Amino acid sequence: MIQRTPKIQVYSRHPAENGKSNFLNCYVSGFHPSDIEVDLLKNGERIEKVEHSDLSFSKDWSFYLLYYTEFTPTEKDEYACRVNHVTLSQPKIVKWDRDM
Amino acid sequence: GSHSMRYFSTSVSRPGRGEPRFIAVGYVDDTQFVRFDSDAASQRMEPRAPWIEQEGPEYWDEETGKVKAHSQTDRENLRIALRYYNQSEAGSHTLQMMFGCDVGSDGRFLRGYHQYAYDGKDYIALKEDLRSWTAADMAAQITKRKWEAAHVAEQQRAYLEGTCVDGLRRYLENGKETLQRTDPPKTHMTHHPISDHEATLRCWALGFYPAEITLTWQRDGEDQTQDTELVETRPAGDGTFQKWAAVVVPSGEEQRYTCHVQHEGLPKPLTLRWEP
Amino acid sequence: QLPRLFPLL
Repeated sequence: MIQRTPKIQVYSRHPAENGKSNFLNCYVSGFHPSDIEVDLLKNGERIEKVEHSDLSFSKDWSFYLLYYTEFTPTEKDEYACRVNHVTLSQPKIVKWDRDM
Repeated sequence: GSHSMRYFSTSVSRPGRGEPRFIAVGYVDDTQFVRFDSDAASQRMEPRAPWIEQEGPEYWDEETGKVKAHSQTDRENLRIALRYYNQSEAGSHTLQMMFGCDVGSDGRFLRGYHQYAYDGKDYIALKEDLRSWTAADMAAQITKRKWEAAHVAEQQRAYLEGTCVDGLRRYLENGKETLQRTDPPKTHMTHHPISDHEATLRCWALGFYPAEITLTWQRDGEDQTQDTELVETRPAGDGTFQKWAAVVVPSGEEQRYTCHVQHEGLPKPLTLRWEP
Repeated sequence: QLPRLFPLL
């Protein structure tokens, strides 16, 4: 039995412009097995209306999902992705950096 | 250029929580077009791309029949794998399957694929000749002998060289606007001081399809993987992809660094340099 | 377009 810990990227669909409607993405990839929990956070609390892609996998059989929601970035509003998997002792939070 | 069709299936057992979950997903290159999920209410193969909605209603009945047969089969294959590996019914296991075909820009058959993974490890694969099997261990050697005896390679060859390519070519026509498009990456460079003494140059490729791309850094025209960070190519969620590559640079030496972008949609590789 | 036959391990 292989176990692989998720890779996480948090990023906007379009270049962030404060007060223009965008999409906030959390891409979790390279993990095994397939059971995984993903939440998008605004200032530390769960966003309700988040969607995800259908479970698929890469050449090495490791799984990938996109979670997304419409959002409007501000200078001060802090967004993150919180990921739980059997390979993680506790949820991994990755904060959105608009430059990454 | 070349095109691929791929079906990916995932079966996950969950003892004491009902029959295993079966998810199937169909792709043409980097674009999904169907799904099936044994947990969803429809109990139907579902469209995930506008252009597959052009298939007649007969198509949806036929693919639903077949993906359900796949389902019942991989549920049983989970129980056979238990026996071969001598494992308890107390634990969750995963059977993944991948198959499909490649065609050239001429539309001719190029390459066929049909392989399994148990618990994220290679189990068995149909070899390039579509006449023989690679088995990862003694359990897969049981499967290999069964499949040789029953001429499974011959049945799968005839599908991969036949129906598979027929299907991929019909899809490439019905979805030509989508599937045969080539969105070149829109590229720019950002600059991020780390200190008074060093800065990160970040080279960006955005809005590109398909997902294959290469980003490379050079210093005085020689390749650089020292102090280079390269993130996984990632979906934007609009059918396009993103990637970046970064170097940390001695501040005041930015102009020594060139970023190089290679993509099917560029008539020629791009060179980016730091432009204030 | 899917195949008709799926093999037993």
